[PDB]
Amino acid sequence: DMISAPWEASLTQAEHSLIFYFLALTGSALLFGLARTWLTRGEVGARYRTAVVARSGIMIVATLSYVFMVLAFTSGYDHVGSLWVPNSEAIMTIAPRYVEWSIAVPLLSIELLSVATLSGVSARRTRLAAVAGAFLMIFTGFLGAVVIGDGRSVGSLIIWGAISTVFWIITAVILIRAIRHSLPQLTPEAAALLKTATIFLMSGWAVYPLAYLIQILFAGGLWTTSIHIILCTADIVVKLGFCGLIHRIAKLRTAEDVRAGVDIHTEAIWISSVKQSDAGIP
Amino acid sequence: DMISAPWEASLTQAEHSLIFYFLALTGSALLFGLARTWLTRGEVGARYRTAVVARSGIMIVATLSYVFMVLAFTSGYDHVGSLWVPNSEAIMTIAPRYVEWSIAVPLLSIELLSVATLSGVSARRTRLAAVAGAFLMIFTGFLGAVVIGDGRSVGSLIIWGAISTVFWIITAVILIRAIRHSLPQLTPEAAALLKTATIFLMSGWAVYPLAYLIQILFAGGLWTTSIHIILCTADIVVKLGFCGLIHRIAKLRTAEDVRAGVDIHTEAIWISSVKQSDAGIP
Amino acid sequence: DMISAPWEASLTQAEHSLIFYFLALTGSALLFGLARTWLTRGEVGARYRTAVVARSGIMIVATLSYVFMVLAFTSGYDHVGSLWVPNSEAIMTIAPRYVEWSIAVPLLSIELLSVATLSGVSARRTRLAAVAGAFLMIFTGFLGAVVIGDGRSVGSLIIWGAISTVFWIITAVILIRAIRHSLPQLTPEAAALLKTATIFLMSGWAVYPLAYLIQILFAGGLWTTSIHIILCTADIVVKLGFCGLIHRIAKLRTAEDVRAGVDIHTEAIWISSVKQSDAGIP
Amino acid sequence: DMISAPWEASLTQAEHSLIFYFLALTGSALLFGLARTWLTRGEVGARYRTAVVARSGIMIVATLSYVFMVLAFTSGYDHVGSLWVPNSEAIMTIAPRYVEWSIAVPLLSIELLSVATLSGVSARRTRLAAVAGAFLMIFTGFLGAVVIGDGRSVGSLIIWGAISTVFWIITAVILIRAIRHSLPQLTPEAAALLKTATIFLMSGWAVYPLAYLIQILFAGGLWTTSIHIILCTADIVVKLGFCGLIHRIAKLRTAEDVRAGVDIHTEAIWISSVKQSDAGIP
Amino acid sequence: DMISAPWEASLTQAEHSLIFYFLALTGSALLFGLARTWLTRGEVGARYRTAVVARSGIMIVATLSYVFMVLAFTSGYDHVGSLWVPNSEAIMTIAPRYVEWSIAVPLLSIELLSVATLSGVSARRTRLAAVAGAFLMIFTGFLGAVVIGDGRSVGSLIIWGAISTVFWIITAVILIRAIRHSLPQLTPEAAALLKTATIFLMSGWAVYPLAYLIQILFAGGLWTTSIHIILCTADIVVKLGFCGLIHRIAKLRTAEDVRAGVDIHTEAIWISSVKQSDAGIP
Ligand SMILES: *C/C=C(C)/C=C/C=C(C)/C=C/C1=C(C)CCCC1(C)C
Ligand SMILES: *C/C=C(C)/C=C/C=C(C)/C=C/C1=C(C)CCCC1(C)C
Ligand SMILES: *C/C=C(C)/C=C/C=C(C)/C=C/C1=C(C)CCCC1(C)C
Ligand SMILES: *C/C=C(C)/C=C/C=C(C)/C=C/C1=C(C)CCCC1(C)C
Ligand SMILES: *C/C=C(C)/C=C/C=C(C)/C=C/C1=C(C)CCCC1(C)C
Ligand SMILES: CCCCCCCCCCCCCCCCCCCC
Ligand SMILES: CCCCCCCCCCCCCCCCCCCC
Ligand SMILES: CCCCCCCCCCCCCCCCCCCC
Ligand SMILES: CCCCCCCCCCCCCCCCCCCC
Ligand SMILES: CCCCCCCCCCCCCCCCCCCC
Repeated sequence: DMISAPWEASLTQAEHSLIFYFLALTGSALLFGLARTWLTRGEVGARYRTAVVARSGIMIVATLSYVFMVLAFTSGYDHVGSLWVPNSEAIMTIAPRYVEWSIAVPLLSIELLSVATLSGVSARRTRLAAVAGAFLMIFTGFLGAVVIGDGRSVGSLIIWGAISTVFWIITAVILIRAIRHSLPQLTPEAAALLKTATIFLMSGWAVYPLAYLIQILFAGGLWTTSIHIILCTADIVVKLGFCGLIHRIAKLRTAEDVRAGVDIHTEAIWISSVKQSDAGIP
Repeated sequence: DMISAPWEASLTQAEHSLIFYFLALTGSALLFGLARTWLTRGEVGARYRTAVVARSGIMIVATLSYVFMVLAFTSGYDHVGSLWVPNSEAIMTIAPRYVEWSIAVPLLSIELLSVATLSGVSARRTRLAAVAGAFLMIFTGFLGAVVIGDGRSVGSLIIWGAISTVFWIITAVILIRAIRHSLPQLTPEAAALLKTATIFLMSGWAVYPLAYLIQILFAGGLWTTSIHIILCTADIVVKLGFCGLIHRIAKLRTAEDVRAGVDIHTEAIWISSVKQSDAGIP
Repeated sequence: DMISAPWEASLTQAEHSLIFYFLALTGSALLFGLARTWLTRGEVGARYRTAVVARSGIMIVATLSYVFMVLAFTSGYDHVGSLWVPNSEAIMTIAPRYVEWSIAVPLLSIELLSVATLSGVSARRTRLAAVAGAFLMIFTGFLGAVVIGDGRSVGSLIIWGAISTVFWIITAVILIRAIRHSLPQLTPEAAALLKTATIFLMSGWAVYPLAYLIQILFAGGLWTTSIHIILCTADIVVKLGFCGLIHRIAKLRTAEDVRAGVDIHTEAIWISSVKQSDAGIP
Repeated sequence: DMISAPWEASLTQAEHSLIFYFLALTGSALLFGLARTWLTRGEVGARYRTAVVARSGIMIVATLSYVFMVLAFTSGYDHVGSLWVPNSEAIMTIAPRYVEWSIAVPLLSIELLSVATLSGVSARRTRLAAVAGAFLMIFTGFLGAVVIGDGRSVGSLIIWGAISTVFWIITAVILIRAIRHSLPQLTPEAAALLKTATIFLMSGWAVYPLAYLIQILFAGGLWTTSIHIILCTADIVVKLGFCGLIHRIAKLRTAEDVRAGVDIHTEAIWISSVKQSDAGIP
Repeated sequence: DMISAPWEASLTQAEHSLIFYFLALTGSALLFGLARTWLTRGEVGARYRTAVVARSGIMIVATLSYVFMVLAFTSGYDHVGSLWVPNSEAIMTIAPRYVEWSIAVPLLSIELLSVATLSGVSARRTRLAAVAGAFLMIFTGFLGAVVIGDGRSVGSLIIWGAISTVFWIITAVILIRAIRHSLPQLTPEAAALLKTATIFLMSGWAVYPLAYLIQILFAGGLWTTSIHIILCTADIVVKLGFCGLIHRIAKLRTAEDVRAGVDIHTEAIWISSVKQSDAGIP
């Protein structure tokens, strides 16, 4: 069974217009997200600076991917009638997403565990197992979706989606176990937010496999547009939504540390115009 | 009734020259606005850092859009006589504006509410209703103006302008209610400036729908030029004018907090060579 | 009377080489000027931070314009014999200058008034009158030089130069009145430097109208080269020379404020390896 | 004996896809690595700031090389059937690696010796011998692999690989001697990590010569793909793995200095959510 | 007597490969040098901040020039057989160097005088004479080498080299006199380093005129390659070697000032893992 790849469909001008929009909306939102990360980096204590580093990495790699894609889009389709017709650079409108996810899904795992209560070498061994399962999941997906079969083979897609799903269940179990172990050792206020943030990240991961099933089941400029919109939208919701959630946890944990004397922070911490902690001096 | 889209008009060299000017004037002004935002970010306390983050995002997304547009303009028209003739990349001189507004109008709502006296989860639920109504207004506009009909249909434009207008009235009501609730809980000096800043943002929003009515009613290189100039000018006035207004409120609220002992600020605050507050140490 | 526009002259290879040099020399010098602005931004107190912001804006807009121009130059002329022959993008070697001046001449006015002793219904009202007269002068010049007539009409150039000159006399009067009112309220040392800096900015503004009279009076690759060199040279002298002068005034005014207890500064201020003020703590 | 150069092989679309992936994965990972370096630069004391400077240089030069390569890849192969066929810009997909290594292998030597206990002019003379042996090793490799013979000659490759190997043994001896001399003068905790970091850097250097032996022994799109993947993977593991290891040593040495009174640090140092040292004031 | 210009010669693939390498090696090294400058800018006191500003300017202008050149190189030669054949953009592989030197040689003069013991107006008048003699030397060189005969005339080259040499002797005398006057007023340790740094800068200036004599005396792809390699190598040695030397002097002078109470520095100064001065508070 051969399917057409998502980049092998001619777009109606509406579709072509919608895909440029969402691609550029995403790059823009993630460049705002990068600026926000840099501007708010001093709200978090050095105990939790990994949260900022992961988030910065998520936003830079994603911005780059979406920039490349938007430029690839300009160069990858040619108007030949009422339709936009894909050329050889149209695969570059879809494939960079797997590059972005290959860095970013690992980095999201790291960000979540940044604000969890795992310490030392135990915190560095869960962190490796998660970065491995997460990269493997994306890379086995890229294999089905792009490499083996050319994205045109149903058996490839199903075998490499099924392998990717096993790495998903593994990463997810590793992460959920680590949050379940942390929540008792956190404060009630932090524990509630971390539980929510885990549900949000784990749920957002579900959306992505849906764009893979479309590629398996349906082809057309409709389905190419659907794919782009689903994935753009998910990237925005996850890489802007989840990354404020973890910043608020890191702020709150920093503040709790300031109140306990565990550390000092140079600025007051505000979360929603409520002061959490005062400025102090070394 | 079919209209020609704004990007489907040949430009006289005067028009072509005027459009490059205004497009480049806007990108330049917004890149200055970005530098100003970064340079003055320490004048505001951490309670009000969202104002800076929103403003930074407004300036980065807008600078990008205007850069893309200026380069699209170079590539989207070809001199064939005394006229510049639109090619397939001429829609890229008009469409990126809807991408910019899709981030920026939401971010302006956030910036205004940043310096208002709404706190906690109530401040995070007005903030979502406003970001929703604001994005929806732009996206329903992009649909009429670019996507459905190809920007060539009067019925599309009227239906999607009318939907966009409802989202406008909603966002505006949400925001005005929130400012009306805040002003009593602010100092007389801050309340006066926030009232002014609300009138300025709400009024500047009115200008934009006028460029949509032109596209409905009039076509030619005259009207394409008018559109570009109106929108460029509005972007400059709003994204440079309004964004100094909110920075002055945030400064003044920071200073009032410094005088009340609510927080400390590392530098003195000056507003117009009058000192508002002194430097202090944690 | 029709003249050839400056971008409508074929260049001898010497001229082509000289114009690339000066264009690239200017972009380079202004990128150094931008780095210097950022590196020295903490030498000035927050009372005088507008000086830094204006200067930063002058250097960013100018660097961009000169970059665009240098790339436009590479793509705007084609070697066809011993001569370089202008194409349709050769106007892009001359027109971006009016975009740069449109931001930068307003910003220079702001920078000069930054270190002057005005406030309230002038600090912000003289600043608007000056930004208006300054932008108007450039925009009326762009009209004669580029837009109306295509830069090929003597009557256009003379009418729009004459209008531009009235906006020049107005801006200049506004600025000179404001400096004359300030000098008595400054210290003898600051007053002397501000007088010098006013003479330098006002004098450098004179040079620019000379490139406009050349375009009126003379055409050839000689005169195109003369124009580029005069304007490049003026940009370097004014945007690097004047912008150190205002930084030294802001430093000295900061230091005087530190000695008077009007404010504190975190670092010592040195002007020419002579210490003006010591470091202090909030 | 003539071999085909690695850039002289037509790629199957799978191979073409795999090479874009790994090239873009590497550029992305190194741009994250650059952001991490900048964000964490204040965790290390000024005694050890060379570690940060070297690392920053490693990440910037590498990011540039991989960017250039990814763009060269887009422009250096053309789809002519089921195969991607190399042009004259395909050598630009392989040759920039030798530019990156020419800066980065010297910089890695400097980074390792940054956290070792060599001081003064003895520390500046081992540092030069290492930078020399390291640059020479890459440059003699570039000669065999690219310059002399065109990368198509076995005798060239073997003579210049053999010379490169001698510079490898020399650099390695210099570095290992310097670490062996340092470990007794370090704390047990730092000494253990530096021993590990030396083994990791020295071992990662071994991988690179394997891509050279492939070019000698095997040609095809298989072997071109193998080369890219091996080298991309090694770059990621070494330039992200090793550069966290040296940062942790610098942190720990900074902390030990803080506890001994040798210096003060403005922030607390955390290594794996365990506090090493407290914040202090001059 | 007509010579071929350096950009006229067809390159063998070895030469073409060697020139790309060295051009890219230089851009890379200077971009590392820029990052190092920014990272180490706080090691120097505000009395000596000009050293950092000059150095930053040297690294930015040079990085830009070398980037432009590397891209011009990709576009300025076309493979037509076993040879790479120059087009009209090949002069852009050689001419940007004169732009870089025009900023950078003036800036090097400023950097050397930054750490010398000249103060006030006397320091500002030697600084102008040096910036003039230095710019004039490069500009008179660009005239012989590029502009007057197209770089194809021996009489031009000899007359403009001879003029350039007089500006060299003048600048050098000005600078050496100023160092000779400073050394008695410096500490023995600083005086020794400044003497060395003067010899290093003055000696590195000698190398550059050798690439000019080659252009006069010899033409071929051999001699074009020689030119590029000599100049790249000199740029690396001078703009990375000399710029660490002046930073070490500025550090040491800062430290001496800290020990004398002349100023305070927020961080300890280390030079080669030996502490020069402690951190202090305003
Ligand atoms: C910000 C980016 C995120 C969180 C992307 C996540 C992507 C996934 C969780 C993808 C999962 C996949 C499967 C488990 C099925 C096969 C294909 C994949 C790679 C889309
Ligand atoms: C800085 C950008 C701003 C504030 C842009 C604002 C744009 C609008 C308020 C647009 C409104 C529209 C309507 C209500 C009618 C339909 C078309 C729109 C999208 C232009
Ligand atoms: C850094 C840029 C500067 C200070 C440029 C200044 C430009 C002017 C003062 C131009 C003046 C003009 C006239 C008064 C005559 C008509 C033409 C103009 C625009 C060149
Ligand atoms: C981050 C980059 C690294 C550490 C690259 C290292 C590269 C080498 C150690 C290469 C060694 C080579 C030989 C000794 C054999 C000849 C060819 C070389 C240059 C690949
Ligand atoms: C970092 C760049 C440096 C220090 C370049 C220096 C260049 C010179 C000292 C060039 C001198 C020349 C002469 C005196 C002879 C004529 C040609 C020149 C411009 C190469
Ligand atoms: C801190 C973590 C940041 C994200 C790192 C992402 C992981 C990168 C992994 C590199 C590649 C792994 C090796 C894959 C080799 C595949 C060979 C078979 C291809 C058919
Ligand atoms: C801090 C808040 C930042 C706000 C950024 C601006 C808003 C982000 C863009 C939201 C994207 C939503 C996408 C909706 C999908 C619609 C699909 C319809 C298909 C016809
Ligand atoms: C403090 C910030 C200073 C920024 C300086 C730049 C100001 C730009 C002002 C733009 C105003 C545009 C006016 C539009 C008029 C359109 C008329 C067209 C007639 C053909
Ligand atoms: C601070 C560490 C910097 C690391 C990068 C080191 C770069 C050194 C470059 C030196 C270049 C030497 C070239 C000599 C001439 C080569 C002759 C080639 C003949 C075929
Ligand atoms: C702080 C120093 C930075 C470097 C200064 C570089 C710029 C120096 C001035 C450039 C302009 C000189 C004017 C020369 C005009 C020549 C006209 C005749 C051409 C044939």
